[PDB]
Amino acid sequence: ALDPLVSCKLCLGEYPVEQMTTIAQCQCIFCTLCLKQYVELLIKEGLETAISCPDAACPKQGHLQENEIECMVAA
Ligand SMILES: [Zn+2]
Ligand SMILES: [Zn+2]
Repeated sequence: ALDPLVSCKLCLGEYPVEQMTTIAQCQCIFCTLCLKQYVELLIKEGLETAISCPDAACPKQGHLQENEIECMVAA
């Protein structure tokens, strides 16, 4: 009865699985907001960074795409 679900790490907020999006290699969970404001900034550039998981402490540190991402934001 009642429990701190939690999920995202960039904001350690509280949200279900339908309110989040997977990375693309490590299979992590991050609310669009963060997972977005983070990449949305880089994805737009493309100069470098390769947009890596927002979890510097990720056991897989999976990277993200430049299109697939910008597609979920800058369609
Ligand atoms: Zn978040
Ligand atoms: Zn990760």
